[PDB]
Amino acid sequence: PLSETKCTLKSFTVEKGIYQTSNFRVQPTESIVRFPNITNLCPFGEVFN
Amino acid sequence: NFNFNGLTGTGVLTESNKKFLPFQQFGRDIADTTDAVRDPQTLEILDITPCSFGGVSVITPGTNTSNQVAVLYQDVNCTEVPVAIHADQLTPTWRVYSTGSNVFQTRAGCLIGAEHVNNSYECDIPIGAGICASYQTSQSIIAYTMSLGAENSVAYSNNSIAIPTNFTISVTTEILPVSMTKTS
Amino acid sequence: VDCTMYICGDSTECSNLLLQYGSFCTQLNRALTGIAVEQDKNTQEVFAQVKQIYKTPPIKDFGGFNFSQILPDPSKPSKRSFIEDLLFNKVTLICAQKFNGLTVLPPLLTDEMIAQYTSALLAGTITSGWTFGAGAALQIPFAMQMAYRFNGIGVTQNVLYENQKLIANQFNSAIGKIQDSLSSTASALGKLQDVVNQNAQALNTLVKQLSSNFGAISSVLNDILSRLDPPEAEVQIDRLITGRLQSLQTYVTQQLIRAAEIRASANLAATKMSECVLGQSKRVDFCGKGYHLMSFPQSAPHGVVFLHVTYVPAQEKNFTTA
Amino acid sequence: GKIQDSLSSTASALGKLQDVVNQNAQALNTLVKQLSSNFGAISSVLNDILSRLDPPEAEVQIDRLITGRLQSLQTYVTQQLIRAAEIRASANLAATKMSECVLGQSKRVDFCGKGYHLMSFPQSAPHGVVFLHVTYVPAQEKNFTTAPAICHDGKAHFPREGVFVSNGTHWFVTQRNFYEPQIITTDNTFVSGNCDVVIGIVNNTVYDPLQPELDS
Ligand SMILES: *[C@@H]1O[C@H](CO)[C@@H](O[C@@H]2O[C@H](CO)[C@@H](O[C@@H]3O[C@H](CO)[C@@H](O)[C@H](O)[C@@H]3O)[C@H](O)[C@H]2NC(C)=O)[C@H](O)[C@H]1NC(C)=O
Ligand SMILES: *[C@@H]1O[C@H](CO)[C@@H](O[C@@H]2O[C@H](CO)[C@@H](O[C@@H]3O[C@H](CO)[C@@H](O)[C@H](O)[C@@H]3O)[C@H](O)[C@H]2NC(C)=O)[C@H](O)[C@H]1NC(C)=O
Ligand SMILES: *[C@@H]1O[C@H](CO)[C@@H](O[C@@H]2O[C@H](CO)[C@@H](O)[C@H](O)[C@H]2NC(C)=O)[C@H](O)[C@H]1NC(C)=O
Ligand SMILES: *[C@@H]1O[C@H](CO)[C@@H](O[C@@H]2O[C@H](CO)[C@@H](O)[C@H](O)[C@H]2NC(C)=O)[C@H](O)[C@H]1NC(C)=O
Ligand SMILES: *[C@@H]1O[C@H](CO)[C@@H](O)[C@H](O)[C@H]1NC(C)=O
Repeated sequence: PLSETKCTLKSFTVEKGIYQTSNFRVQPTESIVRFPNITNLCPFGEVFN
Repeated sequence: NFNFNGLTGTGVLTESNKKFLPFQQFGRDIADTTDAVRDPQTLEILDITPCSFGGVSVITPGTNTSNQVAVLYQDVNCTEVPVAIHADQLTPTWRVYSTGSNVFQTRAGCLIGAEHVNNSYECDIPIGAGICASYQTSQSIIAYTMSLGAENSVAYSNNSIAIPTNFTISVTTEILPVSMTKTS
Repeated sequence: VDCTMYICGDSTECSNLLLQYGSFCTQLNRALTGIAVEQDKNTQEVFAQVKQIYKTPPIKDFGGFNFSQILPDPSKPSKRSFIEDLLFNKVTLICAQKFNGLTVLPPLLTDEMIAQYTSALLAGTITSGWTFGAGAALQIPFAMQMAYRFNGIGVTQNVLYENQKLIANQFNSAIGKIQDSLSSTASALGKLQDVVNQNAQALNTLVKQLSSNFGAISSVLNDILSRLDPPEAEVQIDRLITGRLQSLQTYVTQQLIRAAEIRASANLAATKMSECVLGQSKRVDFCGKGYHLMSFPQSAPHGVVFLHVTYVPAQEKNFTTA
Repeated sequence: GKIQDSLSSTASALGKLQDVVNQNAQALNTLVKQLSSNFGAISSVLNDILSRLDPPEAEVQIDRLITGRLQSLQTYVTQQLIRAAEIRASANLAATKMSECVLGQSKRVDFCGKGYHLMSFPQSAPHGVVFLHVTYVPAQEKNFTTAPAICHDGKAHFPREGVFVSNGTHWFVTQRNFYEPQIITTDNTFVSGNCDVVIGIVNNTVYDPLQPELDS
């Protein structure tokens, strides 16, 4: 983190204080897709076969 | 990443106590942003919130004085800090600052690398929520609640006064900008 | 405001496109951080004018004067005075807006610390008068402090001692009347409520601007990324980025103007505290209407309240003079 | 001497003025950096667009670059205007301080420095001014017993200018800001009615300066 602060300040020396270096977010652990349940034996499958 | 009948979004799904109407499907707030969702496969309502989000601040004294620094994660409980930055950085350094014995929680957020103490001193490096960190003690970074001042109970009475005996001619420097470079 | 998140929202393609625009987000973040530091400095200057945390004596023997309405109440959980509690209750969305990259809540000084500062200022003004505002605090009876102030406004101190009970009763009645007016009247705190409403409206408008297509096919990056192939999704995302960036620049400029106005107001409040609260001001109509005597600071959500006390002629009799 | 030494040793004493300068400088730097931004264009150098791309598309490329540069310049100018308004407010405050402190004595508390202001000495600095506010400040305080008034001849007495303080035994009248006890006499006190209306009044003798002359 000290090097990140140096980067944000673009200097090799940092004075006493608090500096906001960057941001952080918890990335999506997994992808979930949910759609309405499927009706029982629609005519689409009846047409085929 | 959740998709509900095309409602693409990212967030943490949680059980919701809201009583959606039978026809109602999605929820919203005053800002016009989704805050709840109904499972299309079951009559259940789940809330939606940002995963963790937050800025990262480095509290450090003068580099010529010390190198160790404290890390503050804004508005996030410390339990999520290890996963907050994915803990995928270089094995020393950052990994130490992502979790350790000296971990503190405050309204500002989660502070790591600073040892919380009961003693109160003048605010050296402000953090927030009436909490500041100072490098003074081996020397280590500590976090405390800034003291507004030193208690001074004036000996007030209805028949007593206080008069000065001698005085001091103090001189104080007040610096005020008067102009700036005349850029064209 | 997380500029990159607000404009893009975890969209890598949008982030890459915005990287070609320079560092606009950097300047926006710097301006917002400067505004936050400015607010913190304003609060410190207004409320950190007391060197030490003075405490009132256990017994309120002030020659009949009553300060219960303005002094802290130990019974309540928060050590806030009755007037301070009323001001806090009267002033009342923001917490439900921290979803699109907004972090607002954390202040440098909590309400408790501001209340402690106001209590210390009140204790110094009561027990010590204006002496604590210019050096070591010197104790003095409140009756003698009122006598000094009466002499300062050009009225012989004998009047106070001749009518000390009447003056104390009038002061208590005025304190009660102002408390009742603040409680009953909801427009008494119009300035602070208006500032809060303006800030909330600006934030709500900034959040809602994400739903504007700005000439694009859609206002959600996922739809453009999926439906449209990269060759045209690039230009669509560029248009959306331009619109969102323009909205954010306008919001930040408005925030800077409002911050400048708030800094001017805070400087005025600090000047009043230095002159009206920590001393006696000869300026006319500065520390209230009438011949100013003293002032009482009270904290309110993102603001201060001064209970300016003023001697005012009531009954005038006409005489011949030479 | 102490303020001179503090200014010499303390590098952050001028941090205000320098910061202003730095701010402006930073802005200028930012503006220059804005010249190296594509803003969605193929390149950030007008020559590259003019040469590589034919006029039909070079026109739109240059238009995009112009829009980006103009937006950056307008943002910089707005920031400069806001900073100039802030500097005007600061300069007005400095002029008021010069008028009320250097050219006269200000009764405003904490305006011409901390303490009872006496005078201020102006000093120049790069794009800024410094005021050496001189202030009288109490140093050592002694606590005594005081009464609002004195009833010598059955009549309340109040100081002409000062306050009645008293150590263990004797009673004296002294100025508020300095301990200069004086013998209580009619010269520095005035009467107003009887002494049964004032609360806290105390018995004491007000020496008459005419008595030694009356005896002769
Ligand atoms: C009231 O406060 C003032 C402010 O300091 C006092 O003046 C200072 O008093 C001290 C103590 O007497 C002096 O120190 C002496 O200095 C001489 C010469 O260096 C030295 O030989 C002695 O041994 C002693 O250290 C000091 O010079 C004097 N002035 C300053 C500027 O500090 C004053 O005495 C106090 N009392 C009264 C009644 O005013
Ligand atoms: C300040 O001095 C005056 C007189 O110079 C004091 O007033 C006197 O106080 C004495 C003490 O009681 C009175 O004596 C007796 O008082 C009782 C009760 O009031 C009364 O019934 C007796 O007949 C007798 O008067 C005296 O009358 C009264 N007045 C004088 C002497 O003219 C006063 O008390 C002194 N202030 C304080 C705080 O003591
Ligand atoms: C949508 O269809 C699914 C099909 O499985 C339903 O699942 C049922 O889940 C409950 C538990 O809550 C079980 O007791 C049932 O046996 C399941 N049904 C079947 C056919 O297995 C689901 O309930 C349906 N949801 C809606 C809202 O209709
Ligand atoms: C200031 O406070 C003292 C302490 O309470 C007061 O002293 C009282 O004075 C009344 C007046 O007659 C007496 O009856 C009481 O017996 C006193 N009490 C004590 C403990 O001494 C005083 O009256 C107050 N007013 C002043 C000093 O003007
Ligand atoms: C989450 O944060 C809240 C307050 O910020 C805290 O009370 C809670 O214990 C935290 N939970 C976890 C799992 O970290």
